[PDB]
Amino acid sequence: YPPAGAERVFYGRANDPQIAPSLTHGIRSKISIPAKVLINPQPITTFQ
Amino acid sequence: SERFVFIAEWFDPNASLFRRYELLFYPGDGSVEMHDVKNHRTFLKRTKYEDLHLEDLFIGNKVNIFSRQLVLLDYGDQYTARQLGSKKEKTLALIKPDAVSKAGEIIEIINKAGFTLTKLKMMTLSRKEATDFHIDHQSRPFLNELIQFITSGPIIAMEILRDDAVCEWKRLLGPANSGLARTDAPESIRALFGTDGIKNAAHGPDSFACAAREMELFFPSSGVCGPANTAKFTNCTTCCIVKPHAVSEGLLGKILMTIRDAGFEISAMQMFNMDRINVEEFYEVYKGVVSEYNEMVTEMYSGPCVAMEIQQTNPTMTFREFCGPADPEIARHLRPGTLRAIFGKTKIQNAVHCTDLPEDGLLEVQYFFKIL
Amino acid sequence: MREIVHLQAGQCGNQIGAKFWEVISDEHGIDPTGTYHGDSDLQLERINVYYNEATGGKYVPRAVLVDLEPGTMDSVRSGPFGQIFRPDNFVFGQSGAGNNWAKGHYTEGAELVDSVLDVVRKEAESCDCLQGFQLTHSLGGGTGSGMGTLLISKIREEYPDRIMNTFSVVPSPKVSDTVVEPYNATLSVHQLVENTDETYCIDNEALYDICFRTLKLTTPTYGDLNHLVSATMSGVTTCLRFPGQLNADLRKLAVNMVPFPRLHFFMPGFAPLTSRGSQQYRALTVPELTQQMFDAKNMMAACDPRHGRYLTVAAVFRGRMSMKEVDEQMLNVQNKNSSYFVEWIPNNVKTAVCDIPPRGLKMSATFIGNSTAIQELFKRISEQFTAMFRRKAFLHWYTGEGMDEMEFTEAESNMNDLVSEYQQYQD
Amino acid sequence: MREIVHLQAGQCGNQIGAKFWEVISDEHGIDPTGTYHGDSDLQLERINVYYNEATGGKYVPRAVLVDLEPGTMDSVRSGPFGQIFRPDNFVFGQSGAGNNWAKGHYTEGAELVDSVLDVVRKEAESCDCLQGFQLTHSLGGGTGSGMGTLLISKIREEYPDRIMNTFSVVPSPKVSDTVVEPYNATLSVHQLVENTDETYCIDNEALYDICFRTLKLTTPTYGDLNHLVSATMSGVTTCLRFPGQLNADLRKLAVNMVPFPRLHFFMPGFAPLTSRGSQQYRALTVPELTQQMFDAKNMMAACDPRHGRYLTVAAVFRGRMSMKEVDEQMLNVQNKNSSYFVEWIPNNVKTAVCDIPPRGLKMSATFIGNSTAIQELFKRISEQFTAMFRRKAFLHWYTGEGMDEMEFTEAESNMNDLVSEYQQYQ
Amino acid sequence: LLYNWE
Amino acid sequence: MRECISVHVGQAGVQIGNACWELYCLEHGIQPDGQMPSDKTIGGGDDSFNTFFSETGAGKHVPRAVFVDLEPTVIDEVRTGTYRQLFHPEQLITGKEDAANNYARGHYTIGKELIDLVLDRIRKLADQCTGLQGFLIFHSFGGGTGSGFTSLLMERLSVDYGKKSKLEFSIYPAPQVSTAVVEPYNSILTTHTTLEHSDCAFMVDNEAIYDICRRNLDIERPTYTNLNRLIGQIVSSITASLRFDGALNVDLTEFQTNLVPYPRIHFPLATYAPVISAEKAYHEQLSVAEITNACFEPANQMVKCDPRHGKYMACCLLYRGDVVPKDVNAAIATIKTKRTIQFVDWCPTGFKVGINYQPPTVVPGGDLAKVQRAVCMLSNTTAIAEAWARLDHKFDLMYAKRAFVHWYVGEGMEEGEFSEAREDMAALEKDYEEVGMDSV
Ligand SMILES: Nc1nc2c(ncn2[C@@H]2O[C@H](COP(=O)(O)OP(=O)(O)OP(=O)(O)O)[C@@H](O)[C@H]2O)c(=O)[nH]1
Ligand SMILES: Nc1nc2c(ncn2[C@@H]2O[C@H](COP(=O)(O)OP(=O)(O)O)[C@@H](O)[C@H]2O)c(=O)[nH]1
Ligand SMILES: Nc1nc2c(ncn2[C@@H]2O[C@H](COP(=O)(O)OP(=O)(O)O)[C@@H](O)[C@H]2O)c(=O)[nH]1
Repeated sequence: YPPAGAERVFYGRANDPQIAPSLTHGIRSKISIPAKVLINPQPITTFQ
Repeated sequence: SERFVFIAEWFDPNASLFRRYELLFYPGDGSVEMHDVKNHRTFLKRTKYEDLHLEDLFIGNKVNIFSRQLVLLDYGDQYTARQLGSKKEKTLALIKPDAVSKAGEIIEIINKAGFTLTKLKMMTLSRKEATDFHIDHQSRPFLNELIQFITSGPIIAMEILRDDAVCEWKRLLGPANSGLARTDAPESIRALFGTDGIKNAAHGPDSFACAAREMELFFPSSGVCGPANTAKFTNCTTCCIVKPHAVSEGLLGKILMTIRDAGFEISAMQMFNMDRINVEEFYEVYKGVVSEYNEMVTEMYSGPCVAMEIQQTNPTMTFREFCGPADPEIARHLRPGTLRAIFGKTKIQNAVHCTDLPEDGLLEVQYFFKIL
Repeated sequence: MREIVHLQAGQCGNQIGAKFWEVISDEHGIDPTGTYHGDSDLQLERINVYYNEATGGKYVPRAVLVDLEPGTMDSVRSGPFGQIFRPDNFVFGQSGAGNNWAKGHYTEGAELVDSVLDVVRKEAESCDCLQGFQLTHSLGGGTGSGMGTLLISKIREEYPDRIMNTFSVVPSPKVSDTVVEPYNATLSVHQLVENTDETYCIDNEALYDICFRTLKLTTPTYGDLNHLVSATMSGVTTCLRFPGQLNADLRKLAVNMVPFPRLHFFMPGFAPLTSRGSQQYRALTVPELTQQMFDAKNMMAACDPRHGRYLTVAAVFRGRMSMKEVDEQMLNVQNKNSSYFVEWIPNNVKTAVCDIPPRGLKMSATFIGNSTAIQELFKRISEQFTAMFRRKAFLHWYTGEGMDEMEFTEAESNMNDLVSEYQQYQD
Repeated sequence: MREIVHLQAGQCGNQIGAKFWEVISDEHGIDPTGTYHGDSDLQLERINVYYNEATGGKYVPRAVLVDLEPGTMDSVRSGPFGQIFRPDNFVFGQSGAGNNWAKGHYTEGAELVDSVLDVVRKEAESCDCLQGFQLTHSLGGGTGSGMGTLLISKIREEYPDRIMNTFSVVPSPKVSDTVVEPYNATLSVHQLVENTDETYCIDNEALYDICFRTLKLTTPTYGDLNHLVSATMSGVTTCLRFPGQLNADLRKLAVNMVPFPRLHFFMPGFAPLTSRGSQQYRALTVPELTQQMFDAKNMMAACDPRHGRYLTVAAVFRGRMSMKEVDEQMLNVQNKNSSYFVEWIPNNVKTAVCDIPPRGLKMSATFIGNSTAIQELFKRISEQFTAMFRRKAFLHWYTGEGMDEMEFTEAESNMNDLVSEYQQYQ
Repeated sequence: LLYNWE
Repeated sequence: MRECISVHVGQAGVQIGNACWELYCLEHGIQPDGQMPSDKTIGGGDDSFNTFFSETGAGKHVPRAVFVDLEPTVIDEVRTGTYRQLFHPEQLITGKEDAANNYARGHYTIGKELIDLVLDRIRKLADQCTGLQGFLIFHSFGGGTGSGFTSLLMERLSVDYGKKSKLEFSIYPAPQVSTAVVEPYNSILTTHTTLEHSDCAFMVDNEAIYDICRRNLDIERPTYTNLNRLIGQIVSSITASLRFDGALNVDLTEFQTNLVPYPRIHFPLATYAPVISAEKAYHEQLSVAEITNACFEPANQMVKCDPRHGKYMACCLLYRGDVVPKDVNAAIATIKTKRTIQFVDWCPTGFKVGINYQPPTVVPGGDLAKVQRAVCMLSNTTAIAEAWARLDHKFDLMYAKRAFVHWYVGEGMEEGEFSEAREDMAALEKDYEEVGMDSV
């Protein structure tokens, strides 16, 4: 029966008594950080 | 999230007004941001910035952001006050007359313990300020040798800020008597270093309340403080060393070991300078000649300097050519024994800034602590 | 002496045109706090081009910061170099930038145009000789392509001799983030081909695809394209503030470039672009950049070269190179491509070699094309208008704000004069 | 240096002045045991205006408290403020006046003024330089209108130089509390115009409005309508008592306001009134105060100001302030509603600025104003009178105590010709 | 919450 | 400097309007009584809250909301609760009885008493605020209180204010289920008198949100704490480019020029992509080019209609969160190459995006997990045109012989508007048929 209260997500038999370390962290992958804007276009210089 | 905010203070050069801002730093993403508390509109918008560090987020330590120099004055927040100021406590130390020729390993032990060194300056105190150190001490033992060492031998006063500074200083120091410490035989600053028990050591306060009395005794407000602790000339007053940023890098102990090597003395250290005027006053010879002058005054703008008077000891190697060529890569081409190849960290802005012409060392030293 | 007056209108050019003031101020050596922060001495004695000075000898720029809404003037007062501008000639507004041409001109533009001309005058009447107007606009909305027209049609009545070179982003061939576009853009090309004397073009689509093929970037943000445009406009304005061996001002470019009065839209570029992994496996000569100038996949425009016989390619070199190597390799690329240069011009190309490299690379340059392939960007936006007009699809707002139906025929008829008067000299 | 002699009469007066003399105790930090326990030092500067000195640092007022019956000053001593009011300054009779004028003006309140005038002339010559006078008294009763108008009459006969002010409790025109109001209020305003310069008319029908719709109290007493009357009293002298940007005294608003000897019937007010429950949702700034005191529902007499044109309008301010923003607000209320002023005076508004706001406020102001729509405060009494003179309704009381009908007949020829001057200019 | 509730 | 004003009328709007201000107070730092925590200070530079909040003199932040209903039951539900300290106590205007499904009550008899006072609050806030940009009304088409009374509030701003666009949101009167009988009679009534005085009127169907809760979530039997918390997400992201700074920000005055082609096609949809609980998003990946395709799923729309029988006219893909603007044009051309998603031919581009630098957030206690990204797509489609074919069919079968008409005629109403309004929703259907009919 879905009545684990009026508003609740129906959890399966094995999924109910198991560990539940999933509500905390983030979900999506990332936005991948490439090389910077001006590192490729203009570097530093050195005379020696 | 979890930003840390501060109140900042910058001296406007054209219209000479002192200006108060509110800076914000965001640990974990590298962002900074700056509003104005004086006028509520936003002038500086949010930016990312890489050079600022959480160890540079300490009240008082003056850090450049976008070619502006500012000292963090207040705590504008209770959150960052609870997060940092409850833990960051100050402890007082003092290099006595015996420890000048053995300070490198002790300073390396302090840098391994991780205390941030705020002010470490040699001093020769006046009569009342000298007696105020010995006014508190009273017991059965005869302290004539220690009293003559304090009134005769030169000393240095230093401040170390750390998390539980008194506890970490006590755990690093250990037992009090030298023979008792050697009999206990643990690795300690009192067991390995120090002479004859109570004769000389690095000073350590008994309690957090008594640290105020000890600090007021050794280094009070600058009324009768004493500007000099070394001789103005010894017929070779020609070597000046200065460490603006490699003290923040932490290699001050190791470079003290390498200058203690090959039999070279060290005379006087101090840590007070204004970022521009004092340096300009003695970079004057350097003003017409040197190129990259902007960079060579910027990495003295960056931080305080443990700047040190030193004399010529042997004629077999000149101290200037021990200091090395003006470039670390040229030093690594020529010889690894050069101090730039060992320690130099910038292209021309070397780790130890010296003088080139041997005449002006006496005048620069007399400026640096006789005048200042 | 020699100078350029500046303005920054629209959202798109405000971010790019304020990304200009760091690529300038690091070459010349100014700190954000207005003090000189240069390494060399040579780049201080032509600072009177872009910059007016301030008491104490600190340095402020010639710029004008005006757009309809105060959202983006809080974005160009930003972190890098916001402190330098004059706070008096900052201009804001009240009413929305609702992309309508009467919001460009008739309703909101009327109240500012008294004030936002007196920001041109207060920086120009204190001068000696005016030479250029640099305005960073776009061609999409009533924000940037209703103010880009407004701030140049007023001026031509009083500053008529001089040259007005703007820099504008053209619509992309795939997807535009404005849906109301060619009511304004075709109504703004009625003045931009008339009043202006040179007017640039930039795709957004080609700006991304340099970053994947040659740069091999993973993630091109909108902070990258700013740099790629700001370097090109800061290389074509260098023989007017540097020593050099073959030097041309902005009015040399009036007589060099345009043969018939209404054909002046040029195609930017920048030669030595490369990745990180492939640097050690690339060599830098004058022949090895020259391929990358004439690379089909190094332009800012998506048009293929096969439709284009270039009229006047001008590659402004900048570095320490050889004047014969320039001249032999700006001709050896031309006999190899006979059918893609015009037969009614005997020398189709033009160089300019200078003396100061960019900060970072020992030698670079700047391609500037002038092609017969740019009819493909002409055939696009004139074709969007014809279906949307017969619906009167979005004309309810412009008629509600006050733009008549009989003028939208006329603007496309005169945009038809930018292919018809082009087609005579295509063949 | 410029003290204030205060007068009181009736039982209508002595509930009001008992509430007037506690906000002075609030603002000067006076505890109810005679000493001083305020934390400032500017509050102790001009303490002498209302607090004579004694031994032990005690500060006891310049107060006169009078009635013809002992039944009222028993309660004033039995209030919360018993030790402060002077025991020699409770002048008392034995028989109540009982809503009649000659019981206080000619017979029983007339034999007792020789003991009040002993108190005043001793006390008023103890001041180093008096500024003037003030009275809060009943026109409705038999003691304030009967006895107190003699004290306005006889003291002005002594010193003609000083300034007479009146916090008049004039009766309401709608609901009446006494059947001889068109005699005691009619006859009292026969002698006010030759004698008194400032006249503040106060109505309780006007004040039963304000403590319901503005302060939002469902159970109002007199003691919470007395405090707003006691607000505007210390809200007049805000600038003489304290430093500031532009000080003004009680000769400075009796010159800016009254262009004629007989057009001097003011109209009081108070600016910052908001509910007790919703005090912290408003922003107590400069536009909030001015938008209230220029309205009809913030007015302390029961006449609508919209039916006429103000000749002159005063003000006063308090608290740290930016004087240009008031100057923008005073021209707007002279430029917008230009039909609510007469056109034959150039400037109609005066302002004056203190420095320290009251204990618990930040911005305070008080509205004092001449207006020619105060005719409806007097024509209703003047039409009540002749509807009972013609039926001779109560004349046997008045004739049998030492009056005439020629002292009655001329007391509306004054009251008609008073309105027969105000009528032309509106 | 009758008349004059809050 | 970029403020907007909100009113909430009728129970179906004020109770969603409860749930609007849980979310707004949690985006910023305001503790729910209106005072800042003051353990943490904020710098003086930011002016973010001025879209929806007006801070007082001392330290309390005060919203822009006029919670009006002619019943006490739902206003005193809030006025005694845990949110009572937030509002102005003079904003909470109430009355004596409900309109009780009588447009002859909410517009003619009882609604005309407090209408001279409720405009005095919309006049008060807009006197103090200067840069006003629009209105955020919250009503429903169904009952006689949320639809009879909002049309009075709709036409008094058009005579007084005028040029400001007026962005109401509503609950659509459903195809399948309902909880009245005079709702087909009632929803035609608000169309005739508001259409000449409105510039935007959104809509949501409520039983699609029932079935989103069964598939994307795992909620069986959803209450109304749950549906009104999905309405709050959509409104807070339409209203996020005015209080936060992003890459591509749109003022509310472009929302009428670019989104209303013809002067009678201004009723678009809405959807929100990552409604995923914790037990699935811990298994899914959620990048940018795969939350955009989920926005076109028929299993993700907030209104039950058929997008596969609706030619899309003008999408506007508002994003939030940690997104980068190459990935959208990777995603958008991926969508426009697909064969099923049919667009409108004579509209050349038909796309718009918005990228911002603020993440989505979750009011605690709910189902939702921490999603890095959020898309709030406003789909102006053709698909809703056939949902007008049912409600006019729902009207006339009791109007074959005039059922429930004698209750309207008691409170000063004539029959004559009912016949005059039925061709007015027959004039509305003929223009949604011609736009999909191409020009050959
Ligand atoms: N979104 C939402 N809709 C609701 C809620 N409660 C009721 N409704 C809808 O509201 C519709 C009735 O519209 P209303 O006009 O608001 O009802 P009413 O006339 O205002 O009732 P009163 O407040 O007593 O006047 C019903 O068909 C429901 O579908 C709710 O909590 N949330
Ligand atoms: N370099 C840069 N370009 C941008 C940025 N934001 C938007 N753009 C460009 O601006 C265009 C928006 O169209 P635009 O003509 O500016 O609309 P308008 O502001 O109303 O005139 C987009 O297509 C982007 O290519 C930014 O932050 N940086
Ligand atoms: N608001 C207010 N009205 C008062 C107060 N005391 C008396 N009154 C009014 O004074 C009138 C009665 O005055 P009365 O006692 O006959 O005067 P007396 O006989 O001379 O003392 C009544 O109409 C009351 O309304 C007071 O403290 N506050």
